[PDB]
Amino acid sequence: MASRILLNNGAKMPILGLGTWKSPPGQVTEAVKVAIDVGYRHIDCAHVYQNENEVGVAIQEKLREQVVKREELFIVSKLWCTYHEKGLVKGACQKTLSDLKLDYLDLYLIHWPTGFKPGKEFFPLDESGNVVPSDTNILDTWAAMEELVDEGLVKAIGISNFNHLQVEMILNKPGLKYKPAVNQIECHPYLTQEKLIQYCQSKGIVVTAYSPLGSPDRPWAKPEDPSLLEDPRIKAIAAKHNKTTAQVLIRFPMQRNLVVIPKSVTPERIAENFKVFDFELSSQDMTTLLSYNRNWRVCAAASCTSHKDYPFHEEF
Ligand SMILES: NC(=O)c1ccc[n+]([C@@H]2O[C@H](COP(=O)([O-])OP(=O)(O)OC[C@H]3O[C@@H](n4cnc5c(N)ncnc54)[C@H](OP(=O)(O)O)[C@@H]3O)[C@@H](O)[C@H]2O)c1
Ligand SMILES: O=C(O)COc1cc(F)ccc1C(=O)NCc1cccc(C(=O)O)c1
Repeated sequence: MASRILLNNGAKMPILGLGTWKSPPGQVTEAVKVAIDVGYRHIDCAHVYQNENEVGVAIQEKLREQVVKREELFIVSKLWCTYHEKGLVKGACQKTLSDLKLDYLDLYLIHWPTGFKPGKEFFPLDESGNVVPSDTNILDTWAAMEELVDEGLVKAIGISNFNHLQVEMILNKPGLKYKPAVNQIECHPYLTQEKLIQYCQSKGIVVTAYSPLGSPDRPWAKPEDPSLLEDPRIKAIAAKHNKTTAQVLIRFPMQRNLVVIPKSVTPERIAENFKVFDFELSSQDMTTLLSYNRNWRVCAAASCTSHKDYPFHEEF
């Protein structure tokens, strides 16, 4: 397994990256430093995660130490929902660049297709708890993303949490200048995403799998919820390969030609999770893992279920 996948902008993207959602600000600097020391070259970030300054401290210190050159890193961030307006996209990108202490991003994603009213709140609500939408459509937001490429702020642009009809809308955009390079979506054995993955791959869009371990630290987890890391069937595949359950869960998307971004702040697990380039799952293992699909989706917001661009009413 090669370590990088070729994107439709001509750049190569490391297939394994470090996730940073929920990584506490007092722990994420050391997590990213350790990650870079043990071989990670791709970090997944977002303004909404509220920890980009601290991620940036780690990146800048490893660049200063000459542990890694900037060209060897692949740094990803995402445009939050309250910045979908034409006049706000550049400043949102610039704030992320400032915080990460970078002069460009390797990839910048529209975080969700649902735009919200701009303001200080990340989820502006009406009095009944519905999110307050923006009227800016995804195509105009895409044009604003294209400008960032042409201004040198980002090397590649993409999307996240877009359903196949929303991907198609961009691909069919009048005057489209740059195709999305990536669609970053939730993907794991309980939400295997075959239909959306095949659609994106057929169009040359690389898929990144988020929450590959099932996001057991998500704030809305319940004690009774399904658990990938504790599923005895997955544990059995791991034992047969002399690997951990997490290592199987990371290798699985890699063998589907996906990028994968497991999150950890635990130094031992950060190192463990990278040790996935020296074993193979068989075709039978892969099909068996795919068979565990239950359409169990962990990442969505109830406040958004009436937004016109809510992505998960469609089958895929
Ligand atoms: N685009 C989007 O809308 C979106 C949405 C969700 C996620 N994402 C991205 O995807 C990343 C990954 O998803 P996620 O954070 O939801 O969850 P995840 O990576 O599926 O799971 C993270 C959890 O697994 C634990 N863990 C990690 N390695 C482990 C191991 N070897 N053994 C046991 N437990 C282990 C972590 O614990 P410790 O940290 O305590 O070690 C943490 O509690 C995010 O951080 C974010 O960068 C993007
Ligand atoms: O979004 C991620 O990357 C990880 O989840 C979060 C992270 C945060 F820091 C703060 C909130 C979330 C969150 O609620 N996401 C779900 C979400 C967000 C926006 C729109 C929709 C929708 O359903 O339209 C769904």
